[PDB]
Amino acid sequence: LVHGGPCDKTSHPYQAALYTSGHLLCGGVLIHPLWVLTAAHCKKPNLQVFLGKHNLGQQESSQEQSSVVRAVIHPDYDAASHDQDIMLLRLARPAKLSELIQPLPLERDCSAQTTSCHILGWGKTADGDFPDTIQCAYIHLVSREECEHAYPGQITQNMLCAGDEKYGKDSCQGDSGGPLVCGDHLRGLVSWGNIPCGSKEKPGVYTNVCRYTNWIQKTIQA
Amino acid sequence: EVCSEQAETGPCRAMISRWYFDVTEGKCAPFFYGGCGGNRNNFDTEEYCMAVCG
Amino acid sequence: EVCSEQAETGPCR
Amino acid sequence: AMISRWYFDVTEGKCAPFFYGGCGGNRNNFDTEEYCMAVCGS
Repeated sequence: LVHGGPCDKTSHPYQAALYTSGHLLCGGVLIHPLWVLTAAHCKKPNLQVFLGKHNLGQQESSQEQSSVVRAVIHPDYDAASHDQDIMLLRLARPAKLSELIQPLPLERDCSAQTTSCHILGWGKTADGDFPDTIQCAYIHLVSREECEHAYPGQITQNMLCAGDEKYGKDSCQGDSGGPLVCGDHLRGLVSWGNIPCGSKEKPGVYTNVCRYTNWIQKTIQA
Repeated sequence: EVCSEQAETGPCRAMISRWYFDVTEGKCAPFFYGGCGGNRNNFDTEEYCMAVCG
Repeated sequence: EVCSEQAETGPCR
Repeated sequence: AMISRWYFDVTEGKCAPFFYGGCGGNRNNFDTEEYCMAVCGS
């Protein structure tokens, strides 16, 4: 995340970290005691999920780790176009909820009018560093028309744009699959955006979570 | 030539360990790929990168 | 009716 | 605080999760989906 700052320790109980071979790969979102949402392009064999973490560089008493036992990538995910960039991960046992581990409610209404949101993650910062402490930034949803003008021919109904014209606050590499949070609901997942990261000119593009209500619940119910 | 291209993360926001041939170094080196797009100077392993660009 | 009341996160949120 | 609770959403006809701060609010506030639907479900 670029042009943000450290989050408060208790403000992100739904944030997951996805690890592969001992290093951060992606973010993710606890949406149910058994299930983490992330971006489909984060798919890899034998991922580990960390919940309840704040600082990646130390062992934390609140943290909980689990192997992914089942990965369910959206069947219509199209990597060439970034369309339908969403994946469900089943944990090995239900997360034990606490002050620092809580599932985030999904946005069920694609017409929800809250446009004031925030993003968070352990991804690259403005000077190229990868932070140990999770970062946070407030940003706003961008209209679909402005979104499509930024990326002509690329924005589908399954994508949502958000950014910050004043400072360029934006997600960046390492943030994929983390949450776009609006009104205490999951509105999007970090997916793709401008190179270099920064939203002053072109906003970040997020998987439009409200479109996946029924796929998510169907997958969770076996 | 593919082996002279700059290492490109691409526009997706993952942190995937990959390898690219570095021309001045004369060998392959790690970089973090974003998960989509980029270019062909991007290999799963150091050996396969060196097998193609070495 | 309790069930028609808005969800209220309350002042400790 | 941020605590996941449940309330009956009249636009959906069923209970839904929301983040509760831990104090105050009103009585449309249940600790499980089952309890919510037992009180407010049709």
